[PDB]
Amino acid sequence: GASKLRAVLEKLKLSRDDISTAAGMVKGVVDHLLLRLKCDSAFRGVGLLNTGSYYEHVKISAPNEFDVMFKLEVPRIQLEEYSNTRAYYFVKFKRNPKENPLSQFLEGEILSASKMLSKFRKIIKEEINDIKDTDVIMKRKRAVTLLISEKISVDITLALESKSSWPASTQEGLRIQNWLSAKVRKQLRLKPFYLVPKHAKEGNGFQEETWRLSFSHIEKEILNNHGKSKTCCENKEEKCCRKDCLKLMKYLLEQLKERFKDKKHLDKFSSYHVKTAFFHVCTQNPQDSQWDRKDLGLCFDNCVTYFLQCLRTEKLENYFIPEFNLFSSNLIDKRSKEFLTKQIEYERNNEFPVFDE
Ligand SMILES: Oc1c2ccccc2nc2nnnn12
Ligand SMILES: [Zn+2]
Repeated sequence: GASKLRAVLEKLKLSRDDISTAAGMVKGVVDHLLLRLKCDSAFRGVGLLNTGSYYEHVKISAPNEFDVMFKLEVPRIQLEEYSNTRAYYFVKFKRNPKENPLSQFLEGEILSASKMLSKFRKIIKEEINDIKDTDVIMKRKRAVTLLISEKISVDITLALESKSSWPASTQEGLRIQNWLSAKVRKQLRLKPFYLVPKHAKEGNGFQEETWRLSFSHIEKEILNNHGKSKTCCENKEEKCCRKDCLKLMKYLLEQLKERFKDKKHLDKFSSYHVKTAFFHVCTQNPQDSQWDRKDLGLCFDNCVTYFLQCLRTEKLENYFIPEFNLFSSNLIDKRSKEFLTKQIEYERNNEFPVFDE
């Protein structure tokens, strides 16, 4: 069980130093763009958001690829749920003096996301040309992705920060009461929420004016504070395998994606799908005793088992938005699910050969 798994884990951990050697060139580009971005009136309150695999300590087989996020607060905003999606909204303002920096981006009462990102990419594109230390290139649209020294890639995302209360669609979400207590849940919900630009699927087109809720910052917190016990993983007697199981789940999918990249079945699947399923497993298994380090094998099998159940039943609720099904028949087709299902079941039945691969 754990024998082959922890062996894999040991291998992945060895990619520590290499992920930091390049971060120097990254930290340079990011800091440069932030200065020039603050120059523009609209992107004044722009700032780094310390949420991601970099800060969460969970990055696997993607050392060259980096992911950053730029948050921009929006003091007074009104949100409009789009087509009862429960996860996508419009950005309508409610300020007393209608003179906010985003004025130029408005397309009526609604805030244009397509135009918002246009200026964002526009500034970034113009900024990279300046620096002459390391050759930086902006990748074609297909939101901004940079290529540093032809070896390193950075995915820059723009998020709106609303320190207001979380939308009523999240009310029944984040079921961590029995796991992390109700006191913590109330605390976390007091934290702000973020909005990332993502169009919605429609018959003959997309909706390029919608934003999706983002709670990545909460996810980071929850992962670096995973135990029911406050001293979880702080002593030999209380060491668990929560973080290990997530890392393994992630790596498994990435491998299957890397293996079948040519066909493009798993192209729609993402690490978030795996992270979501994991959080649901944590809720199901609230006790630290259920995540004993000596039970890595058995614990990991549960995750795999649950993830498979989500694929078969085509049901995977957003951990914060219960009515949002990441695995909806419309979002992902049954065939693509049956394929990933088939592959994963094979791996489990053959002591996961995809790991040494
Ligand atoms: O990053 C994400 C999300 C982030 C926040 C909320 C829902 C999401 N749903 C997603 N499906 N694929 N990626 N992905
Ligand atoms: Zn722990």
